[PDB]
Amino acid sequence: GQAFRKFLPLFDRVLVERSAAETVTKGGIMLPEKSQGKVLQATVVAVGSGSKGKGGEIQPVSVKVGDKVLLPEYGGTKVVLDDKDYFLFRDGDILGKYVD
Amino acid sequence: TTPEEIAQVATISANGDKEIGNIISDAMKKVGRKGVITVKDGKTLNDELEIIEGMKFDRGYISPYFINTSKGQKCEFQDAYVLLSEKKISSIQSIVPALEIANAHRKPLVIIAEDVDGEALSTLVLNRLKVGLQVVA
Repeated sequence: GQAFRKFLPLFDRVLVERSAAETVTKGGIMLPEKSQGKVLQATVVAVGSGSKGKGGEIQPVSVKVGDKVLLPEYGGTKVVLDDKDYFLFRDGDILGKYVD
Repeated sequence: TTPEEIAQVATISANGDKEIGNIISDAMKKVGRKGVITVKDGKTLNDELEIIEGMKFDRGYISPYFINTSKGQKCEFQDAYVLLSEKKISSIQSIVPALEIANAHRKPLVIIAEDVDGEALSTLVLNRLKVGLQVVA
């Protein structure tokens, strides 16, 4: 399980950081902070060792550090690392990843 | 036939007041013999005649942040776009494209609607204050 800055998720949880919100539109129209909701696009920065549901060895998570993923609407857990914000999800909660 | 007869009728009916007849004749000349003439009390000592041309309605700007003249706390735009909406404008998606078109064409935008709710109004004030985009609601 690839770690992060003095942190390591346990079991299948994955720690990600949400992408920056869109401040302006294409034509230059700027949006207020209270708008635009929450960003569902994130980058995987930490992955746990894996689940233990299957007997024997450990099954690693499908994602890896450095993947761009689409988060679900709800289910994350707020974590504070070096005064910055990260979100801990489960492995199966991730909707999909942007292959590129 | 002549406006002099109109002035004479108005003078006779006003207990022989020449000024009232002249004022009524001028109003009829400038708005038509079958126009809309209203009478209201005045705070001054003399009768006054004022003509409202074009379109004018008794609804001012919602937030006093679009003022760009400050001589009379008023907002003037020349060659402006107009967006008329039957329903309230509240969503971001219901106001952004109009602002995009106005900014691309570099023309001020008047937004006449029933009301502008929190999100769209906040966007309008933010864009007016920071970018300086010409807009009014």
